[PDB]
Amino acid sequence: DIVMTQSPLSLPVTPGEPASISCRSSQSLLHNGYNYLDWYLQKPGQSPQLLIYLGSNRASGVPDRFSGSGSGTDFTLKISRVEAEDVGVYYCMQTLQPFTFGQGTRLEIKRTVAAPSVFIFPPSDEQLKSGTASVVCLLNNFYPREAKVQWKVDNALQSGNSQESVTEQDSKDSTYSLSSTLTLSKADYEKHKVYACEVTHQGLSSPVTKSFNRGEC
Amino acid sequence: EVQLVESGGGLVQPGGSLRLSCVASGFTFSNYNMNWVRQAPGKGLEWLSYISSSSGTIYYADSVKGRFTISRDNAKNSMYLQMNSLRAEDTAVYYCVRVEYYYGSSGYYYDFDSWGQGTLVTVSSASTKGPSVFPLAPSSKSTSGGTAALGCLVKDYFPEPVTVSWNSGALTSGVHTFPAVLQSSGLYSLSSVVTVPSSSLGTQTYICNVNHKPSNTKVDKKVEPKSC
Repeated sequence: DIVMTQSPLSLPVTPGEPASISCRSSQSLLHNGYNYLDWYLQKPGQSPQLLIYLGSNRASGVPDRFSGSGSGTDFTLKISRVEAEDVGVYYCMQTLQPFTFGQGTRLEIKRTVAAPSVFIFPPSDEQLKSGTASVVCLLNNFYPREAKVQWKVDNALQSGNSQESVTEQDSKDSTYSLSSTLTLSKADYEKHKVYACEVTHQGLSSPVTKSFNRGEC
Repeated sequence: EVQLVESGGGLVQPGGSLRLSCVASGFTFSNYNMNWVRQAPGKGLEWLSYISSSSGTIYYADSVKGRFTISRDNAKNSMYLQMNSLRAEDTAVYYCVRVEYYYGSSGYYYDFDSWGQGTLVTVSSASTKGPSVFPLAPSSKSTSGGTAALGCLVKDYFPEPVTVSWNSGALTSGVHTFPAVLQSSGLYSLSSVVTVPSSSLGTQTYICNVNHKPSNTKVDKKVEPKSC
């Protein structure tokens, strides 16, 4: 199939300021003066809606802020003035060989940098009785999404034994939240002493570390 | 109003088969081209197949070509997607989409103007299993000025989804329920945390309500504060 490439994948925009999204095609979509490329927007919890058709034509009821341009293999969706209701994933869709969506660009609210409040939860005694241990690192209400969580046990760099999960941008605070769960067997958990997750973010002066000692509490 | 309703989703193992159905209401289904579109967890929309009103024109994406079959019955206002040779990457929500074809002043164009709520298809060898709910107790490690952090660990369940609430829906501010992760065991796991005033740890009892309909499992676990 024809390959669609969008950039970037996440686009923080300050409300009231312009924004543009690029869409690249593996082959030319121009044919008899028409560019067979459409732009869709999927708002949070809503169905996708038609924004632009045939490259540069606004669908019925689409505000003047939205505009499309480009030709052949390079196309651009531009928003002259970004409103708060424009957040969501923007897709470009090729219609020369129906159909192919792009990866999608998530338009997100740009705000002031925030500091993640880091917490850590030892494995519950109910879980230890089942032969497994899970330690949960929690990064609450930070910005931007970029954050590095490294699990250190006895000052040793763990790898391939943790999983990460990030929430959607909050509707009111426009912030994110991250969860890191370190899963270990009870035997491996009862063989080490100090457990900690090292958080790295731009909202922090230096890598903040939260730790706990096995057995306590 | 236009209403598309997908059904037939559920569980299947790699190499297996399952048939999806979409019923259309609120419009003359026989005069409309239709689409199947899916969206895998944490991925963008992917078009799958197209069928004209008369079934005389059918398109397939290369990712599903030879494995999926689209068809429709205009008398029953319905459309189908026969899925064979299913793979783990076919795990997605499958959407029924109406394809409107306007012929305006600026040129002819499609409009995917109606999407159903979708049906979930999971392709895996794992068996249906209820989750184990473990507490994330407030303790010395939960440090904040006047507030505490507590949550629940919903671990080792299959398939998606689960619903999590706190105090049967009373506690809604500060609640964060994270998207589930797929563990190497084939089971899902997520955590749901909430930040509440630390001066209410003794006052208010906080219970997380975990419901897993596929396994008929319902767990209410109270998060006891740690006095350390």
